[PDB]
Amino acid sequence: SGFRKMAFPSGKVEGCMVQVTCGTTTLNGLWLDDVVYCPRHVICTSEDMLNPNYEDLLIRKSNHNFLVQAGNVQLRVIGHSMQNCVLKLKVDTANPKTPKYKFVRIQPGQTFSVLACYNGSPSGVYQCAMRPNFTIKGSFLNGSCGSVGFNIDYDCVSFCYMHHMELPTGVHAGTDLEGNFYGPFVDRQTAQAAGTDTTITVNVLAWLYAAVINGDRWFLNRFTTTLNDFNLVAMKYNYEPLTQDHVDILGPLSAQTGIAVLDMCASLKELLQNGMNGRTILGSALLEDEFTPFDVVRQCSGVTF
Amino acid sequence: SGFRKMAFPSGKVEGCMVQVTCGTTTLNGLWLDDVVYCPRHVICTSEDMLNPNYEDLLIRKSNHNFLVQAGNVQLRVIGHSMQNCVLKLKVDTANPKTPKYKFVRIQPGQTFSVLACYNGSPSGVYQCAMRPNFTIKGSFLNGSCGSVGFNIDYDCVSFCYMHHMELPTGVHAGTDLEGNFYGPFVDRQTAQAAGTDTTITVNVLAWLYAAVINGDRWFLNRFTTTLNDFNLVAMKYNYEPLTQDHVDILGPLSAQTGIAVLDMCASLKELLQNGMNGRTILGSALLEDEFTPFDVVRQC
Ligand SMILES: O=C(Nc1cncc2ccc(F)cc12)[C@@H]1CCOc2ccc(Cl)cc21
Repeated sequence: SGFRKMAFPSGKVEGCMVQVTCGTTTLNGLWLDDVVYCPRHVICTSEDMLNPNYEDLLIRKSNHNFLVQAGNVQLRVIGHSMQNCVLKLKVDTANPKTPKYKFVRIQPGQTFSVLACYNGSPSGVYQCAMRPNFTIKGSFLNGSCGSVGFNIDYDCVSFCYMHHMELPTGVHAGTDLEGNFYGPFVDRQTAQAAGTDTTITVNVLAWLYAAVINGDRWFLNRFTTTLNDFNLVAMKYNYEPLTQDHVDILGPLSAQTGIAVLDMCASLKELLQNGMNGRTILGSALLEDEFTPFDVVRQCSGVTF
Repeated sequence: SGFRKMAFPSGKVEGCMVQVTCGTTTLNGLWLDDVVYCPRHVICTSEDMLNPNYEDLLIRKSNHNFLVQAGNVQLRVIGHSMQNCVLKLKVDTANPKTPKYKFVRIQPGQTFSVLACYNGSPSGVYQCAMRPNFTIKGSFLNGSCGSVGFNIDYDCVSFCYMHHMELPTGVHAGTDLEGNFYGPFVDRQTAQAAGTDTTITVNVLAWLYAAVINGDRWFLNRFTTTLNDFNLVAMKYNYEPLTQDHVDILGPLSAQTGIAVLDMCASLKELLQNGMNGRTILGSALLEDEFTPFDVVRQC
């Protein structure tokens, strides 16, 4: 029993964290095989971050300008190239700790673990979700850039995020491992604002199934609804639309608990229009939306890595 | 900026997780140097559930009765001894991945990361607090016994917990790495009940300072309180008494934010009286008590 926000074991990723220093800037890099990936803004100065020409700044750099440090060992940079907002530094040594990995771009609502690093050293691991507005509500201080988000499928690490910046509201923005930003963000010091966020509906429903699996049933009602009636209520409360794909994905949880997806939707619909009434679900007074249907199944089944 | 429940990176601990099988029972072990630590209840049969005599059951065991598996490699057990509720299995191979480590017994309110394992394989990592009633509100299924709680402060892993059992309310009980249980619990299937839990007051206050550091000030007030008056109010909301030690520990956060501890205590009194009023503090509609003053400073 019990339900916790649980991250993937970070060991396979810790063996890849390195420190990348370019001039006065020091951030983290991801060392996979003979390549070190890091945010391209590591080559920026104070004037350069205001309006940057990264092709021009990178052309002025040489391999010895990048100081890469894996533990207490300096790696020699033998090449540098840029892929979108990520800098790739070819090194002379392949990382012996390179796990089986893939680079995957995730969709809003999907969750992943973040290994927060400072100076190439892992300091914390937390779980989070790609918000519908493409930000992550992370926990990052100065020096955390280059920290990565990942999932684990069997023995394979899927890298899905690299930290680039913090927005004025304290939320975070970054890219996939190909340097493509999540959201309408650019890697420059300029006025940027995250759009109004919405609740990840399929995730709230999965967390309601997790609560039922853990013995919390007070919110269940005799009612069911249509996907049409439910999405009208969802739009009204700044909740993401629930598609037939989401209903299908929630199928195994619906079968395991005996509560049809549209029946759980009628519970959510009532919870939105009426509230908790001083009650809690899984020790929370708010509806949790950072557990996907797969996270719930994985935690309430005991899948290992 | 931002505030999250954050666990320590679990890599140093993953390299120590092994599977321990004794007869039909399979749980997890912690392999440090040439010793594998695991709950002593791994030697229990269906008959040894209510009243096991562990000294008697262990004496009937031989080294070849314990099957230890590190990855896909079976380790050879060359000795077995018991220290309180933990079984120690001497193996013929020192773990090459053994980190710098210590065994530390923690106090209620203290937080730690849990590496949840099944069959010697790490499946998840989460942050926990030792509740005032000496239980942990974990997330554990059958087979998770032997999963450990730890802190990784500067290079060294401090092991503070080993999972042993789940109580009837779904809360969890375990021991330090010397086999001494946290709480009035025994490793028997006998009727055991966790005492009524209370909120870790010093931790709520630390989390309120984290909220102020992150720009949340709506809950602050112009009031201060005496420590005794705060405690008389707090105890009525099932909160732990705040001692002078707690007030002293909150000192650096008080200095950093310019809000005196007893002034933050008056804001906490008001929050217990009024509730949130639809508002949230650090994205939470409840007062969070699983961040210690040391966690808040570390994260901020
Ligand atoms: O606590 C136990 N099991 C489990 C532990 N942690 C989560 C569990 C979750 C589910 C589950 F089925 C078993 C779980 C076992 C078996 C029940 O009785 C006792 C009594 C004393 C001792 Cl030391 C251990 C146990």
